[PDB]
Amino acid sequence: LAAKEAKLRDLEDSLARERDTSRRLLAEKEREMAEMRARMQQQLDEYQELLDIKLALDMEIHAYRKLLEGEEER
Repeated sequence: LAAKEAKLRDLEDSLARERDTSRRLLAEKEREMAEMRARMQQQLDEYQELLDIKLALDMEIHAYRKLLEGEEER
């Protein structure tokens, strides 16, 4: 115990210097991950918007083409 009491205290030192910095890093990843899951929904709406817009321009294109089926026929 002449140097065996300054070996159990430096073993509880890096079990608090590691365990904590792991949790501060885990929380960084998990903060960034929720920010990632966030950008994933902004996009799955921004797209779903543009899609239901594209379905309207395809409906107009058929009506402009049906208007053409008569106004361009012999």
